[PDB]
Amino acid sequence: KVTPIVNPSSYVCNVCNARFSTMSALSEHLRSDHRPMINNAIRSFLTAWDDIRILSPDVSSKSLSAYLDSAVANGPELIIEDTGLCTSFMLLDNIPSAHLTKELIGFTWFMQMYQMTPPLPEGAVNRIVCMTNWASLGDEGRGLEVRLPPPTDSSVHAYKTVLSRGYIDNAQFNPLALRSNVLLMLLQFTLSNLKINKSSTFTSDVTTITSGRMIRAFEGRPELLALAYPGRAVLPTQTKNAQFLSTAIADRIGRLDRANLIGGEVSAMVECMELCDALTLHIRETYIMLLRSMHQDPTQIVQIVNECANNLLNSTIPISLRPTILCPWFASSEDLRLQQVMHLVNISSNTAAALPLVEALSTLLRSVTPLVLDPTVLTNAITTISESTTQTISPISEILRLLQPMGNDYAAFWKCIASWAYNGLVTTVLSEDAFPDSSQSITHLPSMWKCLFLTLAGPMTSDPHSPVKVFMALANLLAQPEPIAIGVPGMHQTTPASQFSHPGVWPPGFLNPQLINPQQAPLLRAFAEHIRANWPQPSEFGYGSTLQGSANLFIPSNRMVYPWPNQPLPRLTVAPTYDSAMSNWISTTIAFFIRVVNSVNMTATVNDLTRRTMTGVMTAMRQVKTMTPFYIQHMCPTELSVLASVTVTPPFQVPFTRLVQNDVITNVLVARVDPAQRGDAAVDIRATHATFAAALPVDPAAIVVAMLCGQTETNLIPSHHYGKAFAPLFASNAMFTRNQRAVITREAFVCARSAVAQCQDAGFLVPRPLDALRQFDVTSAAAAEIMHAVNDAFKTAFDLDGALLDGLALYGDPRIADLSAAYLQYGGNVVREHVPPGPSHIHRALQQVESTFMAEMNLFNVARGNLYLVQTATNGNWSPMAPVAAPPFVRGGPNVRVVGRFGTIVPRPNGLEPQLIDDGNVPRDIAGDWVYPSDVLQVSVAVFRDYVWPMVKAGRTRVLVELGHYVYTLHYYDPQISLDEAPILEEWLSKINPAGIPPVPFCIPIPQVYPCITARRVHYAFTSENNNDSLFSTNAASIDTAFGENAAVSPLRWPGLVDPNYRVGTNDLPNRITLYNSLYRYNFTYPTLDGIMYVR
Amino acid sequence: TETNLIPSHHYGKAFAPLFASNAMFTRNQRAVITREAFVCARSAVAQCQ
Amino acid sequence: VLDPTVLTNAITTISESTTQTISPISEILRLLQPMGNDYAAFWKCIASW
Ligand SMILES: [Zn+2]
Repeated sequence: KVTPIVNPSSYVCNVCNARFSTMSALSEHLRSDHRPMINNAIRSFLTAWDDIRILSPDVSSKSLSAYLDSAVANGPELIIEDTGLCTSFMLLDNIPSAHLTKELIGFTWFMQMYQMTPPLPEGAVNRIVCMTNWASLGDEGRGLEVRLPPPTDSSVHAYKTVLSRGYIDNAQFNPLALRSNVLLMLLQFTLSNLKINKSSTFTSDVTTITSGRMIRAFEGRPELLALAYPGRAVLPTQTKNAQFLSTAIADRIGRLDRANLIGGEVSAMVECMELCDALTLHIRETYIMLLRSMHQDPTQIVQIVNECANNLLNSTIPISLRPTILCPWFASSEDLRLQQVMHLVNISSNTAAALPLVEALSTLLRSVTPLVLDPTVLTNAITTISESTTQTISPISEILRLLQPMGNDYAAFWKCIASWAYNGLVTTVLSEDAFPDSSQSITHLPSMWKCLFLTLAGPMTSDPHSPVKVFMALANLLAQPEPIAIGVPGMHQTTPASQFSHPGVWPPGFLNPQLINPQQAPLLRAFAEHIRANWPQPSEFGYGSTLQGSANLFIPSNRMVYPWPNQPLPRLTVAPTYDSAMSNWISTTIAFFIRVVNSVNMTATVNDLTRRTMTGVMTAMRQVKTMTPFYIQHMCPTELSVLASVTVTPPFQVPFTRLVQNDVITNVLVARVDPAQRGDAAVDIRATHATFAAALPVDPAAIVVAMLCGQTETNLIPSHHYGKAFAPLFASNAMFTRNQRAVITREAFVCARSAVAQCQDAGFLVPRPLDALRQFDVTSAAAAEIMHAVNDAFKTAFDLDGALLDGLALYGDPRIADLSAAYLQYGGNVVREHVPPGPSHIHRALQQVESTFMAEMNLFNVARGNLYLVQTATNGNWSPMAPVAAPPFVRGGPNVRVVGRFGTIVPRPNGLEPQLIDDGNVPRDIAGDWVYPSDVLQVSVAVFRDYVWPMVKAGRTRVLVELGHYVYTLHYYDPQISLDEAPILEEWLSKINPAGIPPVPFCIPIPQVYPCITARRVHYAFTSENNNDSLFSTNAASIDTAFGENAAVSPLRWPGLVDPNYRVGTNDLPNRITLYNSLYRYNFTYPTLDGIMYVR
Repeated sequence: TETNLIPSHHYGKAFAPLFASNAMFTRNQRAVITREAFVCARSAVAQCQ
Repeated sequence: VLDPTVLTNAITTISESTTQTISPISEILRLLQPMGNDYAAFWKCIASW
């Protein structure tokens, strides 16, 4: 059938044959027929339901925080431009004058009569309503917006954004969570409005209206050209707009100073005057000021890329001029720290998080390395030692059994290297199944060669208890010949060398080898002499660039500690040398186990000819010319300096420790909550912070193959081989993605911990401009909805996909959001290097919006001041929003009475009037002046409507409704027709719950153009404070308003258009908002790294 | 606790069925009967001995 | 209301619960076992005061 063109005028219920004029009437009556205990959950499911809103503070996604390599790899949208004009307030016409009942020729004049669109609205009520981006034709709008309906509508769905869905129904707003809902709208006002002002095109005004002024050329959209420029209005008749637009100064339009640089090239920054509020323009200019803060000039970003690549990459920049080159990619060193902790807060602090993170290096580490493992060399070094085959036990064959993995299993060496950048999260542990057991002796031959493989692979693994496990695995293995004293009791010498993972059970002989007697244990003192002398020195090196900064927390910035005494990278042909600390470590173990093999204990048991075989194997193993001693000292610290800034996470390091008892890093700790707000400032740091329990069981048999048998191509130039391998992973700007992440991680963190502490009472040191507003629910789960919604907005406005700000509610109390980090040493070093947020920009922007919200609350459909309910039966002008008289009966005045907490009428017998309990718990009579608090009237509303509200209609009492700030809904009527406000105002009383109130129905007459006869009418509701701050013009198309107020267009809104004393560049911004300002548009080109530099 | 909790409205909505019950009033009526049944029974075993 | 999911999200991240890890963890997995009569041992312990 044919599709319908118009909605049905009558809606059917089909249950009962009931006609409905409105679908909203059918929406309630179908809901009415659904309604014991069963129908209440059915009615509430249709009551508090809506999913059409963007923000979901009530949907608490449990453990959504999960770090991903692709989550940071998507950068946030920062460069969103605004080709249109940057105002947030459209001049909305509520009541056109065509809706006026009496119409005579010539009283009202329309521009539509002359085939022309008006610059200013033309009706009988013109409000200034907050509708963001109504004129913004910029590319790819910010997602979230706020679009308030005019005051004739309900205008409460913009104020149910948090703490309001399940608690109050649709027709109400929650006044005890009002400061939350208003401020979260202002965040939605700000982040919807973080655009870049872009100059479109500028033609000369060829026509006679301004005669040559460089007009904004809205080419394809003339319906916005007339609205951009009120100065180019045609003023045919004496419209009341034409009364105002006659005062428009002629040269306040178009561009003034095009700051161009290069002839032919697009200009840098024009300076034009057009229609814009003073508030959006402040949000735009602080966004460029944000966007310059991560900009660096191209002479300095080539120093960053070369220092990030350690100056072995061929990146050249042209030396010339480049006009418009915003390349915004540079978070400071402070902001990278704030993301790095936020990286560690999102993750699970077990081994489920570092184990993705190590192989992120180790995949790229094996991709670029020149070190080619080839285990044939150490095989050919051992199988070419001579052994008589007549023996029962072969020391050649019984150690290649303990040497070969079946697969490759050689990337575990490269995971062992890649864990050095991540020793804060994970500590690689010697694999417990590779320790020799506490059953076999030193005469048992494969048990000894395990202890060689542990001692060689000792300094590779980053566990702080590695050398005590190396020392004990031999001290276990010769407990019968050489006994010593082992620490506290319960840990004996035959404890199987894996349970010595605590610093308290290091033996005293290992700390001081003088405590081991050479006359008792000569072979075991010399192994304590071995480890304390030859264990490598924990050196350090730099990475990244000092200009960019780094996400180091405990290491000083742009540095990395390293468990080996490194040397800089050579650029000539390299050869395996024995000057390394590796070769110092390797040769002295073999020099120690040639002593153990040729000791007295092995002499009595092991045959002398097969003892020469073991000596011959290790001396062959010592003389294997392998490149890994040169590699770990020279070539490997270069690529751990390079890959530390191209992997998705910067290295989180904790300083290494060579055998110091008091400097063993027992725990590495990061908290989500500072110990000052909760009373935990003096307790142990393990109770205040969360700890990273991660470990990797590195197999030592695969390390010794990798360590003692590793070679490289003969003609290797290590600058060339690193310069060729690192080139595909610096050509893109994707390296700078985490800098764009870290600022948005900052700007969301500062603004969320503000928005929580704004809604608390005196939380962190944040300024509180909205503290006049009502906020009662300050609990954890209330503030959990606030931070989750701010998180829901920064993930929407910058439309990213990572996990920022999640996991700050892991413990469940985001009222205390402070990021700290620490590590405890066994001596009791309690470092606590905690990181505050940086000097953010959007937190300065929201703070300015909140300050200028308070001066113009009425502009956002929120009235301030109390509420008056007196019977005012008048005939003339009636202005509830602007009470021209003095506000009667202020609180505490002459015999004005304040109701106590219950709102309790006591009944009196035998014709006596019912008394009302006041604040002093005294029943006082109804007739008189009363003040009701808002919360008393929320629970006494049936007692109000039945006992003291009919006393208001009789005019014998007057009730003040004391409440701070409130959403108002205006109602209009033809004043020629009679009206009584009580059917309009009892509908307000009929929906006041104990949970929330509806917006307040003020009745206002439409201002008439004729001096017409007016009906006597009775009004009840009006306000005390002047709340008429959103009325733009009382009546526009008419020549003159007659009956209503003569509220013409205020020139205070427009200094930039009508004031001769207006200087370019001024605003009264904490006060009222100027709607026509001078500004700056931009023409930034957005180069890639190919547009900056050239990389071969 | 509840994500929208006011301790004044919740305790009023919770204690409201509790005061409609006459357990405050049955407690006093069973106590005055027990005492009258105590004294009549304390002396009924004391007069027989 | 008594909902352990704030604890349970905070405690399942830092736990491991693998076959080489059950022997320390298994006492507090019994804590996380959600089979309970809406935590009657708590409110019975208040009511005994
Ligand atoms: Zn029906």
